[PDB]
Amino acid sequence: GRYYRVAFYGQGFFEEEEGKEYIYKEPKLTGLSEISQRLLKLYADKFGADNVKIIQDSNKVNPKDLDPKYAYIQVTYVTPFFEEKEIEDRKTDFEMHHNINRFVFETPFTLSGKKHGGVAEQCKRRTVLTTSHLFPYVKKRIQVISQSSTELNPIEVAIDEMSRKVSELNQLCTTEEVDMIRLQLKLQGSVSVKVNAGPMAYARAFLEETNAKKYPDNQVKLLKEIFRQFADACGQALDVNERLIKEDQLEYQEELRSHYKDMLSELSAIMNEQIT
Amino acid sequence: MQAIKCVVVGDGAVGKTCLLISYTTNAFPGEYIPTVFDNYSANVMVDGKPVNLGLWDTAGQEDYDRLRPLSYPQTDVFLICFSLVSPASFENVRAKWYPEVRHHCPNTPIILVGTKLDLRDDKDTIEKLKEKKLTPITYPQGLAMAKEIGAVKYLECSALTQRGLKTVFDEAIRAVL
Repeated sequence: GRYYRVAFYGQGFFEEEEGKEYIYKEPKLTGLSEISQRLLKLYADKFGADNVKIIQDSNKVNPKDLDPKYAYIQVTYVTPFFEEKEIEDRKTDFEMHHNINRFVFETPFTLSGKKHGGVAEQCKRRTVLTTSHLFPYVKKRIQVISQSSTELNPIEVAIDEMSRKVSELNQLCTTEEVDMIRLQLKLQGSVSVKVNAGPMAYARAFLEETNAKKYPDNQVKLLKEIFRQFADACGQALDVNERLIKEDQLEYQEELRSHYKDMLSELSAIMNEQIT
Repeated sequence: MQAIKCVVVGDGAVGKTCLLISYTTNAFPGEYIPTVFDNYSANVMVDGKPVNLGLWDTAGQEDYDRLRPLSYPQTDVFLICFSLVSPASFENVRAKWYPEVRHHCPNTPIILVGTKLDLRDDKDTIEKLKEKKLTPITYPQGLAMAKEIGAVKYLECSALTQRGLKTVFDEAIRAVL
């Protein structure tokens, strides 16, 4: 199913649930608005709709921020969390769905206090919540009894996002039957970004030699290598898309190849390596 | 798993990336994890069945007019987005987006989406719009536009409150299946 963190804060409202935090287990592909509205309704029936509020912020709640005139329900989507030692022993999807008591979500933050910033300023927390019992369970929810967190600095976020893009594009290219619409969606969103900052935004924030050195050389080293792999994985996905496209997507493909080649040119100048 | 290509179009700053990020990552807009990449996917349970929904997030500004249609081949359904508190984006549904889609895709189903529902009733938004002698787009006017441009659905939503958000992408899939 789908798992949600729900936490209750409402001194003159909740009883047993007050101060508590749970992982709710929802039906397959249930969305955030479907559980938020139900919870909102369910507790609006106990306390009155005017007195119940959702907390969208996923950072740990500080009760000093809450109006004592309202009960509050914090809701946040979480996913089953496994470390690399667990991910090897667990085999099937049924094994990722069974006997699980840890769950992860991510929070955006910057060291200025702002939640969101450009790539050179944007950090990310990973909070792992642990329940008192393993799922599946007789109950719909299980109390969270501990939490653990790590944070990523901007270049660690850059490393993390670029590394997963490599693995994604690599995976698409070696699946037996490739879903063309999925391949182009991630290909065009890699070599041809126009709304968001673009993968080159990481290269310019961290790999340029005309920036003030700010990050360990070993991390700058590793981000460079990942970018070399990214440029590789773009060219392979590009060529796979060559074989798949019909005549209606010749001009779109050639436009994707021209954006790819500009990207590799710009990367080449920043890294002082000729890239592909 | 059947993949569906849905292409989202509209003026800049009507909320499209926010909607798509919020929806596909299952997060409230305030907590979205920024991404340097474009476009999004999601697995939606529609009428009991799970389907893959590839969402193309296109740049609506004039400097992108000539290349954006290269994204239109193989589309199953379009979303033409405007903002309910931006009368100017609502007029560009008729002045620009409707003609562009049909000038390229004569028979692809269009869904007309009014975004930022929460701000139509917002006092500050009203008062700022009133300052320019404008006023939010009502539901009747959005429906009237939906009729003039032949969209199969008219939909209003708000990434912040999540109202009507599940429905937009359910209908995007139902217009294809």
